Amino acid sequence: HHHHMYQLHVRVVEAKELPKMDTFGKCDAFAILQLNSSRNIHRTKVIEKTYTPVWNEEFHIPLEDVTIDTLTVFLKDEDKGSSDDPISLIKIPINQFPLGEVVDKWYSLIPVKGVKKGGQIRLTIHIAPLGATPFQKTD
Ligand SMILES: [Cl-]
Repeated sequence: HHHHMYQLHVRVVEAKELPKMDTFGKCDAFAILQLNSSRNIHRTKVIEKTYTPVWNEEFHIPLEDVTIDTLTVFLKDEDKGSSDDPISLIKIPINQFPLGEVVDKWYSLIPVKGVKKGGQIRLTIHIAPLGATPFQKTD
């Protein structure tokens, strides 16, 4: 009863404590968001030459099942002319967000093999029924 079509509203705010990924420069970071293993895959812009990138980008991702869905956040380094250079990732269970609540917090990204630190990323997440205003508490 009372079937709802939930959406994941996610603001990829900023990150800090990113690793130096090459001999020169600092980090040219962007985040990749993926729901489950689906083709709902989104990318932020690249912020060049900083360990403290600020994206402040919002994405609106339709959900399949709020009791089991997972958001994976991959942090990677741009490598022009070559493939993305992976930094770190985290898998976030959608079922841990109180429905309708706006949760702003920092997440500890797990560095991949060979990477000296993973960084921390700030996300504002709101799991909201369709029709509710994004990023405002839903009553
Ligand atoms: Cl798909």
